[PDB]
Amino acid sequence: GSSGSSGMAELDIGQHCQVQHCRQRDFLPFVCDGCSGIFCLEHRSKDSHGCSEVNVVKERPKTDEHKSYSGPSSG
Ligand SMILES: [Zn+2]
Ligand SMILES: [Zn+2]
Repeated sequence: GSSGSSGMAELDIGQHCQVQHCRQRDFLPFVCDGCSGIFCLEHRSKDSHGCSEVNVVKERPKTDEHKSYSGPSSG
């Protein structure tokens, strides 16, 4: 007997500031641009938590890439 069924996915993941000493609550979610850690606004910055900065390998030579940019106007 095959009737079939379905549902929905409604659930808050809820994130917290990886930082310990912090112990904050009711803050805005901000993913650190270093260790990919969601920290509060006060700990959103790297220096704020002395980010290890291990994800982004030190200044290293990359491959030949392309880009695009230009100015709005001149006086
Ligand atoms: Zn925090
Ligand atoms: Zn970090």
